[PDB]
Amino acid sequence: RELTVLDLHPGAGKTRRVLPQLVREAVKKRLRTVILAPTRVVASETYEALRGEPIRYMGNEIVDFMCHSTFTMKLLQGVRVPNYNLYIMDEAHFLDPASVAARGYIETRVSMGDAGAIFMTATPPGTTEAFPPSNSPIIDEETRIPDKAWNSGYEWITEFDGRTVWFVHSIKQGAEIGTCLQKAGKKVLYLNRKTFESEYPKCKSEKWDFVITTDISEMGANFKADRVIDPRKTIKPILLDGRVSMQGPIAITPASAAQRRGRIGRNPEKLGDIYAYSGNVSSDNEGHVSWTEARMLLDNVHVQGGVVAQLYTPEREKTEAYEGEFKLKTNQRKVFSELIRTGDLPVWLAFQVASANVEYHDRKWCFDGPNEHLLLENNQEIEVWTRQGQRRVLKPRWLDGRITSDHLNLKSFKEFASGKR
Repeated sequence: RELTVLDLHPGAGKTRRVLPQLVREAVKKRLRTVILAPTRVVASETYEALRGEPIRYMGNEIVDFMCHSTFTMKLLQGVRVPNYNLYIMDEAHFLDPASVAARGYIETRVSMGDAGAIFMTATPPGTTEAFPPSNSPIIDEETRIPDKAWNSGYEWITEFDGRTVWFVHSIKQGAEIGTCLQKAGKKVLYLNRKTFESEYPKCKSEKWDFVITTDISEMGANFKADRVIDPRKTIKPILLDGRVSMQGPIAITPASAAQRRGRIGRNPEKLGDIYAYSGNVSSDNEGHVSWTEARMLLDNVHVQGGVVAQLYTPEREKTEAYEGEFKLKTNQRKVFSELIRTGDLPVWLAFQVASANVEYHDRKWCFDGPNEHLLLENNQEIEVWTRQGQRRVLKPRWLDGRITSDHLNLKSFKEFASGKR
């Protein structure tokens, strides 16, 4: 029947209260259901909250449970996914192309009449509120926030008795800020897409003063913190002139701001929680590669009894691609899939390689581009050594700035260019 959007503000208990109720009534109604979590960690949390329920986390059960990206990857690979009666997407505002594509596929199943769906998020796609409601009042304090280490000033930061979550725009900025705080005698934990599963439980088991986080904490983290610091900055990949550039620091979206702020004001009985922020929010993200990558995915997903899925309705404005534009042949699509799935390449990059008819195992495109595509890190070229042991610098045929945007991406691309995966 329905695509229901339920806008539960942060702390409303989507996962702990609402979702278990929804799963109970889906089981009672004998609805074949999937629950889509944005991340593995959220998935694990959600599984706990749903103990006692007949859930298959990816005897007999009618309710499945997996990540957004697992879901659309299965669709990309042509491995059969059930004709679900009910799709529940948690954190349905997530902007990763895999989530955006999943949204579009699901609205297509609902529109075809195969299923109902529920999209759960504090900040629904199309809505624009940066100061949503909270369990407890939040003090919004517009202020001056350092973008680098400081020798003096900003005493409001260090003269504070409680726990602060500080959102930075990169691992590198987080390193410079956290060390400055450690120098000032503060106990600090660092959270990024890598270090999360080791350092996140330490938010509980350990005493701390500051958590320095990337946008990884934007969904996926219950802190018992007293303050959030948010300069509202991100670095985003932009498509222009047949290449992807990292641009920033630039303003985050209202949805991200709301989620950052939403880390606090979640205990009804505790009043002094503070949101310390600067800068404005922006919806002008049409240049973001994400929207194109979502189409590259959706153009390569078969829908039984249908045609190419369009993006979720309020997100269709974000791209001008015609449908089927990024459609690949069978073998090319196979290469595209694995370049993303196993190679860990960004979607846009995986698309250029595959559509050029390069085989998965053939990594010469990583070295034989034009001189203008020489990759640099700390202002220097990157010497690699291939499987045969070859003196080659990184210089890809297609330039995606994400290769060198941080050390995790570069290490991963170096391994790929070497023929490791």
